[PDB]
Amino acid sequence: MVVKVGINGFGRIGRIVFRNAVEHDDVEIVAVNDPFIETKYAAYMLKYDSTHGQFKGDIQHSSSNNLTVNNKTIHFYQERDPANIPWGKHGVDYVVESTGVFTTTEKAKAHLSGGAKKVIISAPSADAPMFVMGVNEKSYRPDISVLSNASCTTNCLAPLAKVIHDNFGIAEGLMTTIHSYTATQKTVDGPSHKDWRGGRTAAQNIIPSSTGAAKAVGKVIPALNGKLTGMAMRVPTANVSVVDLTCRTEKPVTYDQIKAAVKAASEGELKGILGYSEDALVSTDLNGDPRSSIFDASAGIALNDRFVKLISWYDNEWGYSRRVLDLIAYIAKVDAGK
Amino acid sequence: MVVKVGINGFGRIGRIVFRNAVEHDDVEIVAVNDPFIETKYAAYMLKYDSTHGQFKGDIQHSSSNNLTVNNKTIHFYQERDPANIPWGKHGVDYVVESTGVFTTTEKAKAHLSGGAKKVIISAPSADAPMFVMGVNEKSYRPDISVLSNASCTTNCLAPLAKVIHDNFGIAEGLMTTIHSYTATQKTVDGPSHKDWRGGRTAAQNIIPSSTGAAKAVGKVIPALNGKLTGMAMRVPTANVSVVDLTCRTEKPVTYDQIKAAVKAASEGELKGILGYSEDALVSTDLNGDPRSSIFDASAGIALNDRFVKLISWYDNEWGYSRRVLDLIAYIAKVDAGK
Amino acid sequence: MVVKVGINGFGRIGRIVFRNAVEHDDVEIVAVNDPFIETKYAAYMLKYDSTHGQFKGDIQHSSSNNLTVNNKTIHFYQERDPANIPWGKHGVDYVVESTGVFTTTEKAKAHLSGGAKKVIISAPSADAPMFVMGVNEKSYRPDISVLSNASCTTNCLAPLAKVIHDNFGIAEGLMTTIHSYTATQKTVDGPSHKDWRGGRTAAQNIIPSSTGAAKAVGKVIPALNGKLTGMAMRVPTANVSVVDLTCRTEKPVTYDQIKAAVKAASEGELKGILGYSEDALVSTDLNGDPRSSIFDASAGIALNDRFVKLISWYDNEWGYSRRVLDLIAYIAKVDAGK
Amino acid sequence: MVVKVGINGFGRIGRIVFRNAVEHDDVEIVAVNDPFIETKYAAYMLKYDSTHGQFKGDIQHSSSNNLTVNNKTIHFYQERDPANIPWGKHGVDYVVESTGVFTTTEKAKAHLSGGAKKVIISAPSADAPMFVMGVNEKSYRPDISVLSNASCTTNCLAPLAKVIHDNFGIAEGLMTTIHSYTATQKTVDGPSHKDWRGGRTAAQNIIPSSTGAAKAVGKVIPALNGKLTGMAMRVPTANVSVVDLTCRTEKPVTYDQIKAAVKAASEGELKGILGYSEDALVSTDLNGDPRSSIFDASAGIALNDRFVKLISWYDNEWGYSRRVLDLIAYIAKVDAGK
Ligand SMILES: NC(=O)c1ccc[n+]([C@@H]2O[C@H](COP(=O)([O-])OP(=O)(O)OC[C@H]3O[C@@H](n4cnc5c(N)ncnc54)[C@H](O)[C@@H]3O)[C@@H](O)[C@H]2O)c1
Ligand SMILES: NC(=O)c1ccc[n+]([C@@H]2O[C@H](COP(=O)([O-])OP(=O)(O)OC[C@H]3O[C@@H](n4cnc5c(N)ncnc54)[C@H](O)[C@@H]3O)[C@@H](O)[C@H]2O)c1
Ligand SMILES: NC(=O)c1ccc[n+]([C@@H]2O[C@H](COP(=O)([O-])OP(=O)(O)OC[C@H]3O[C@@H](n4cnc5c(N)ncnc54)[C@H](O)[C@@H]3O)[C@@H](O)[C@H]2O)c1
Ligand SMILES: NC(=O)c1ccc[n+]([C@@H]2O[C@H](COP(=O)([O-])OP(=O)(O)OC[C@H]3O[C@@H](n4cnc5c(N)ncnc54)[C@H](O)[C@@H]3O)[C@@H](O)[C@H]2O)c1
Ligand SMILES: O=C(O)[C@H](O)[C@@H](O)[C@@H](O)[C@H](O)CO
Ligand SMILES: O=C(O)[C@H](O)[C@@H](O)[C@@H](O)[C@H](O)CO
Ligand SMILES: O=C(O)[C@H](O)[C@@H](O)[C@@H](O)[C@H](O)CO
Ligand SMILES: O=C(O)[C@H](O)[C@@H](O)[C@@H](O)[C@H](O)CO
Repeated sequence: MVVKVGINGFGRIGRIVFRNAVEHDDVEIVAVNDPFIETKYAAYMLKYDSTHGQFKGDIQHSSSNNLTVNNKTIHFYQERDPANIPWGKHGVDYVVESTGVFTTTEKAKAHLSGGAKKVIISAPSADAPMFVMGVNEKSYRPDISVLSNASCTTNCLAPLAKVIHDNFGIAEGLMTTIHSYTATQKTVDGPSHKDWRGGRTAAQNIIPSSTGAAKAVGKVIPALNGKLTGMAMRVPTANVSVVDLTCRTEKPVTYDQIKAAVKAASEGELKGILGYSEDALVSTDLNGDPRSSIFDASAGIALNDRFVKLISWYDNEWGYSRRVLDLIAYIAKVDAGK
Repeated sequence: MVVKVGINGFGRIGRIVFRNAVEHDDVEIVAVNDPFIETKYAAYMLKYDSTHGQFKGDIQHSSSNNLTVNNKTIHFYQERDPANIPWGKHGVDYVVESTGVFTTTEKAKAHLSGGAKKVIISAPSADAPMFVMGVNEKSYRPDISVLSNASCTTNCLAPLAKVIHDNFGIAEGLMTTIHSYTATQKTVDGPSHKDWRGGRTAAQNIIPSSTGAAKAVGKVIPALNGKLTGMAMRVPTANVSVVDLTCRTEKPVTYDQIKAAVKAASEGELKGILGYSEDALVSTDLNGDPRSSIFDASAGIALNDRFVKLISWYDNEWGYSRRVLDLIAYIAKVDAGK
Repeated sequence: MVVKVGINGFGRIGRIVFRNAVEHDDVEIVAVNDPFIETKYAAYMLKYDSTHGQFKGDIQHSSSNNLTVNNKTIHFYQERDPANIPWGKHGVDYVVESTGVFTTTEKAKAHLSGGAKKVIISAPSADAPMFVMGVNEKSYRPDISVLSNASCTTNCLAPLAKVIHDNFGIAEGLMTTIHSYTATQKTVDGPSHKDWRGGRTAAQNIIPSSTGAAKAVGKVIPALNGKLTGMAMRVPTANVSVVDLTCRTEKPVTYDQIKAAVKAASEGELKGILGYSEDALVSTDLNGDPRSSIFDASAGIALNDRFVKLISWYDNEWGYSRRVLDLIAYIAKVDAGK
Repeated sequence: MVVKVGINGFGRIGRIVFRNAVEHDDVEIVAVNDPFIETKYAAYMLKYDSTHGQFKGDIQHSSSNNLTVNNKTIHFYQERDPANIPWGKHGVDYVVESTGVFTTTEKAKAHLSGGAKKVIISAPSADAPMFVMGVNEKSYRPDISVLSNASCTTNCLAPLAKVIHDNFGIAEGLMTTIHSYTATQKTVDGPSHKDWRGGRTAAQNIIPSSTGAAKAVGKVIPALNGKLTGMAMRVPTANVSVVDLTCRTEKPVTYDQIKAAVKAASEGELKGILGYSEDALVSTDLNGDPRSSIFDASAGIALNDRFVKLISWYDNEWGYSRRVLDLIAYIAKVDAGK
């Protein structure tokens, strides 16, 4: 029950994974690596958060490169190469790979040479198996050393798509995610040679963007392979995003049957993963929501019994970070006594 | 060729209609009414615009309630009741009804008692006939005294829907407009009892909202009646919006055939109404664009030869205001020698 | 110890006063009046807040115009005229006047005819006596029926000015408040004939504005009468503001002596009113801060031992609302057994 | 009269210098270097600007690394080391150093080894002489090879300070610049270990920041050495900033005398550098303004005849870029026949 975890990349996801982990007893963070964030600086970035407010616990700078958070010691490193991080020195079993620059199996596996046993990439991967809690975590096997928790958008769309497909079938679906800007964007028009639109002033523009999240649902849900795709629109909010899923079902279904199916799943097998609301929600109301997907019943609309537009919110930082921790706890039980 | 026009409601639409009218010779603005905007105040609101920059022409405060703009005199009024506006005193033939509070035929017809001959409501109407330039203006008849130019969103969606339906048929379509906030929204959480979400902080929220624009296309294009609906997402930008149209076609069509059809229309019968671009556009690039609908070829995506997502921009202020003036000029020729 | 309070104007201040009152046992809210907010709508505006997050307690719609919040019944009214509010029917002793349209003694006194005993205007007043907790509340006398809690800015500047003047003397001071936009501003360029700049797009502009807050300090601190003035700059944030006080002292003083004096007061007589920080704060870090004034030691700067620039934050909604409740509790003890 | 100019760093300043240079005949841009911006990408970043709108001229991609802008060929390079840029190959005499990473004389002088004769650093320098057009350009001597155009803020404050000091004397002054965010800031809370506050979410925060601009005025105006300092507040606007100068004069002066002195200079020796307005301006009204400093007469305020707060706007991108070109043209005439 003592799951020792390390974090590589103390950014938005790394710090919010950290914040949720230290406020609970299911997982212990023992080590953090980030070459661009010194230990005293890390304490400040943890204490003060523009999006999620001040850290509630207690923080102390104990030694040169240690922090004491809630009477627990955490060692910090500044290694640019993951192979140089001594995870095994402190008994790190599971590493959260949240840098954004080690998303392939060949790069992420460098944590294993440092003593780590499992690596969980906090992003989609070109070749590592992807998992979405509540959709396909039971397909995990203990022989898998490098895994992916997919993207925030996939974690929003896949639980919803599972409910719709299981109950009424998805013949075809097209998705738009209206998505808050992120750390990859620019404050003013700047270089983004791999994504020209993505370099434009983040808080002044609606910015079309590509995403693999809808195609990735066809990997976590194989029966939907080739039946979903979509795109993204980056808009001037700093956090919280929303999925807009236009799909044609296989069976006739009313919008009230869709609502009831989602509400049923939200209270049953997908409790804590898929939420259901009928309130007049706006994006700030979902800031800090721990679910992966919050279905907005009153925002969607149906054209007919076969063609519907479904709206589901997600805090792209908070919900996804909790899934990382949920995934770590799940595979920790499988690797031991399941 | 001397079309004398009056404007009721010197707001976003009223001032941008005014700005585009006085910078051309097709239409003469002679009178303006707004009880909440005095004449000296009107000069300042015309000169300085947070969205479209400074007025390029010359402005003078000639008398108590007159302005001289580009050597032309414009009289201003402060009447809360449209029937008390003496349009006929200065020969006003066509009135732009841009207050937002006289959108019914029974209310808008009050301008006729003041000497006006035709009223053009700058919004959808519950009962006045709606027109979209490039789609159904030829259905106008000179016996129509009160008419509507529909909404900005309908003026974006209808020209695009006409091209798609004429070439490949629209079996069904679902639309989302990612829309800049407007004057009906609130700076901070405030009362909006007719639209609870619409009262929430405008520049901090993604705000789902209802819209009749997609159903209204079925009125301007009768063959599409009942085949389109949708919703809106208000986001923290001050101007420029974008339509996201997910539709199933009647005939197999590739995305390249869709691009070519739109580009063809943009250079032919819909020139100046429907635009076509392949550039890496973001919303600020369309600020000041005179078209009603700018198709973004590289932002859309197709799932298959029958299911596509189409993206089209519109400056919800500038393009719509030019259509009002285009509509006035068109019906002025019909009412005289067509 | 049972202070029965009513609220007129269920807006930003009215709802945040309400939220802080019901979460404590010093004051009981029993009645609320707002003609533009129905009872079921009031529950939604209380539950969801774009700035301060979701309401933590429990909310129920008990009858036609009653809410049950934390097992306490609150009656709601929709009266445009304060004299028509039956405060005395439910034993309302103190009324929070937070509409913004009854700031004079002659208008605010209308609550007295409805059964209320004291009225506290949540804004500056042209003639009602103004009070700032920690500065001059001891000058209150039980014969005063209509009083003002001044403005948020005055509540930030006055406690700081008191410390500086008491320790080193203020010979002269000039203040700028960089202030979040508020409900009086517009989402896009709109009519504001009493303040032309104030009508311009709120979240796209730095907007100079007038303020009486610095002169008002000379009323709450009479020795500073005529020695302070200033102005405001409205900027695109939805909450939290900061005072920038440039002053010449009467005695030579180093910046470290200023820091120590403020820190001393923050731990002594001004505890809970004036805060002190040396951290690298930005505006969101002060969201929800209960103090009236949080001195930012590392942000200020001194030119010499007589000329200094002092920086102090304030949550213009949260801190001010707590002062209203603090003021009610103080005068309730004076009106009874002091 | 043929001044051949090169640009190092095709960013905000580099592109806006370029845009203003190619639209005039005083200066010819012949070469550009930026390793992170390819030639085809450079054309797109030039054509579309989120802040200053679309480029008005004509752009063509002529060869592999050439652009044709207004029938003029411009060669582009991708060299990380300035010494590897072959400026002399195309006759580049003057180089605009606008990368932000070569601000010292020892680093900026690397352009000289590539064939360049003069280097103009588009920022303050630790050791290169700084110049402000209209204040001290006549102190330039032809033996100076590496020079600085100071910062945008210094270019706003120095012309104003010169007028005040020349007419009434500045005994002491404290400055705050309310400044738009820039490319050095972050879209969301990110690493900024040299400036902790500067890493926080740019468009959601008021962010205190240090600046040397006020002390730098004491270098361009030696008589003011040690009499001015100040700080900055970064706020959520993408462009346009404003200086707030609180100063004590040496002689009694009314605010009307200050207005008249500034207006006089704006029409005389500082024409085109210092502007004067009495209109109800907000920040967007100054977007694209070519002046270095636009005095806002109605926004400032005086406490007494010796203590005043002065407000002056500046487009931190557009005005500063024009000064770079003005400085190049000035020293080009001095280096030849003055
Ligand atoms: N932000 C979101 O909403 C979100 C949601 C889901 C997944 N993700 C994914 O999580 C990853 C991180 O995203 P983010 O928003 O937290 O980014 P971020 O930029 O906020 O954080 C990345 C962190 O990595 C650190 N880092 C950089 N190079 C490093 C190295 N060589 N070794 C160690 N640390 C290094 C940086 O200093 C920074 O602290 C990306 O793959 C992203 O796509 C992001
Ligand atoms: N803003 C857009 O993007 C947009 C686009 C298309 C259509 N429209 C429609 O145009 C109308 C106006 O929209 P807007 O954004 O310009 O609104 P706005 O609030 O900016 O302007 C409305 C104007 O009407 C004036 N007014 C109010 N009552 C009046 C009265 N009794 N008599 C005369 N004038 C009066 C107001 O003072 C204000 O100047 C609405 O119907 C709106 O839906 C708006
Ligand atoms: N917002 C701030 O930061 C702040 C800080 C300190 C003081 N204040 C002062 O508090 C007052 C309210 O400010 P706010 O920001 O809460 O405004 P707001 O517009 O958010 O709220 C005002 C409320 O008054 C209600 N109201 C209007 N007319 C009414 C009437 N006749 N009877 C009853 N209720 C009525 C409105 O429906 C609304 O709910 C103003 O005087 C303001 O200057 C505001
Ligand atoms: N932005 C303003 O308002 C402003 C005003 C006045 C002065 N300045 C100064 O101008 C400089 C640039 O500021 P900016 O806002 O344009 O920054 P920016 O980040 O927008 O542009 C900097 C450019 O430099 C390029 N670059 C980086 N390394 C390079 C290298 N080794 N060789 C060549 N090019 C390289 C980058 O790719 C980028 O295009 C800074 O010194 C800044 O302080 C900025
Ligand atoms: O799946 C992915 O790649 C991401 O989650 C993606 O959907 C978002 O980060 C963004 O909106 C795409 O630009
Ligand atoms: O057609 C309409 O009603 C409007 O144009 C509408 O689409 C927009 O104004 C908004 O996005 C809907 O809330
Ligand atoms: O004292 C006052 O009048 C206000 O508090 C005032 O300072 C602010 O509301 C605003 O910044 C001024 O426009
Ligand atoms: O002079 C300087 O250093 C800069 O111009 C400076 O004033 C601004 O860039 C910013 O507001 C300071 O953080």
